[PDB]
Amino acid sequence: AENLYFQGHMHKVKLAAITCELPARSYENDDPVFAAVPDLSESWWQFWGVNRRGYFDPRNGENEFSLVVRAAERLLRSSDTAPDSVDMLICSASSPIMTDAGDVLPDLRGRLYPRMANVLSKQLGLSRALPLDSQMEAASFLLNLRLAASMIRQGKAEKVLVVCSEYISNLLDFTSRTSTLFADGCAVALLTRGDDDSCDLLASAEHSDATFYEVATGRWRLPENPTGEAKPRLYFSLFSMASFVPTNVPIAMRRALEKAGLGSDDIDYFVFHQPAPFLVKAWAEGIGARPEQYQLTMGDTGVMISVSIPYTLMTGLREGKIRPGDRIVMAGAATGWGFAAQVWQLGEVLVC
Amino acid sequence: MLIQAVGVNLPPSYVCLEGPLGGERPRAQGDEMLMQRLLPAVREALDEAAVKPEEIDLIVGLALSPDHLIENRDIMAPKIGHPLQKVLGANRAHVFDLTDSSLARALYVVDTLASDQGYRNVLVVRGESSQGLEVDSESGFALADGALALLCRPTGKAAFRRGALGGDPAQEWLPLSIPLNTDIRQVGDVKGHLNLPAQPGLPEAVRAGFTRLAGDFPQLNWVREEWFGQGRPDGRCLGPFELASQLRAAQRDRLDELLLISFDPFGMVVEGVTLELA
Repeated sequence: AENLYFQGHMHKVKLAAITCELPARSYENDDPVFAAVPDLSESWWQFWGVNRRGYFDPRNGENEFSLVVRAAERLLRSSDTAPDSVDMLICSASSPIMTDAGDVLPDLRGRLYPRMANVLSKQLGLSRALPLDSQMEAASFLLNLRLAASMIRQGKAEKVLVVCSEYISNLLDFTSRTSTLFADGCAVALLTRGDDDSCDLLASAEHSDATFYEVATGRWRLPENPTGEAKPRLYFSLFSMASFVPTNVPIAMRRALEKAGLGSDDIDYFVFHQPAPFLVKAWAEGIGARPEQYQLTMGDTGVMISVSIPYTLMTGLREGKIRPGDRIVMAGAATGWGFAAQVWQLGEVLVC
Repeated sequence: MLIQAVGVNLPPSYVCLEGPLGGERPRAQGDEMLMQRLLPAVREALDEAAVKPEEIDLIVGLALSPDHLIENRDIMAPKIGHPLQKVLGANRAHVFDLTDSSLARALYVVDTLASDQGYRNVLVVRGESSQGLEVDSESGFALADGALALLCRPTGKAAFRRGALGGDPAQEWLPLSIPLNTDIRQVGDVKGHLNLPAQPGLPEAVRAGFTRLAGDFPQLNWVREEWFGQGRPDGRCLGPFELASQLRAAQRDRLDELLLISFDPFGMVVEGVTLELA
């Protein structure tokens, strides 16, 4: 042995289970919801790669909370995870506006605070879970996997439930072309201390660059093309850089691979954030990934901010593109801006 | 988690609110915004520690304020760590936000992430410029405005506790919420309302919760947040910004370690993290 004493070892991190929950209703590109949007064209739709997308229908009980409760309860039951065995719950929600607190705070309606984790832990009976609400916009699923992994590695949690819930439609200005790509959805994943080496987070790399912070914001403003006595709302806002996002996700992937001691040729499959086909392709070509090594999934879902990555991971697993034992890279960009990449050795992941 | 340096910058303007959860607290005026206080607080910490902005590995923010964050007072997102990175020139940093976390919980989580990733210089910042939130005039509850910067070196050794409030153990404490303003008419109107029901025993229950949690680490001296004026000199309190003077006193006294305790008004719990001190 290397020493007479034994070396400490960080715990292996198992990605144990994943599920998503999407809106029941889908909206096509010629749906009347876009009737007040100017400057649309088939070239616009063909460019961004979205053919249909979902928006939560709160009148029918769909919102950022209710669909998470449904998905998390399903995943806990399917994965045979006792509620009291969850040590930490990490939630993200890119819209500042939340709308439902279940049976915990039943009289609260539209709200800025609190966020989700504490109320969700009470709703689900996660009596031992430390609740945390984190924000890294479209990279939040990766941030939460990184936070969970570090807690598990250092022996500070044995089971961590991760939630991303995107009610972006409550910030979209449907008098503006800025409303036409983003969409709603939810994802839930369970990470645990591994009992073997079949699964682990081999390395990750996160970095940020705020040079173009002002380009993509949430701003209190009137609609872009208002009618009548329009009121100010919090709206996604786009202000007027070409190579910035194309190059920085490969930078993050290269750093993560270097930290893992691997090259791109060692990677079986890639999972990317899904902002636009040209961007995914640029990221893939920047790291050496062939089209047979990743999926484009925004076509039928829209761009679900932080949920695009977990949805695409789930799709790849469900369709057999990603298999037990695979090494994968997950990577994306986020407004702010932020970039994240992770190199995983995957075992068996429960899709439920 | 080692605290290398502390920076703090508060408005000179204080406002008194009556009520059981009232007090005299710093309050931003006019269209003052958070960055005008956060940037000098951060630079004060970096200067004390002799750490250059380019050496910052990680910036984690905590700020509830829905507007008045930066030069464009109407921007709410992305959150203030990002424009902070830009104006500081922290060009190597990763930035994220821990939303409505307490500072103690954030420090514990960040110690864990940052030590795991091998970071050496981490900035955890807390601030408010809360003109966009209506105070709770029924209870007197308001947020303190200002900025606190903690420049930290992770160790992975910080310990953590989440504890109950004191007082009547059968008392169900009613939490803070910030509902959205449903009647925004002008861009400068309040965006939300602070709602923290008037609960006369809450300030003492928080202090009792602090004392109980401190008992888990009886060897340690400790610092705490004071969110309420009740029973404080002149009714004055600085919320989480109260921590700055206490941390600086600990440095003057050459303490090597201490316990830092936060009050989380959303969870109605207290949370403590153990720290090393420069």
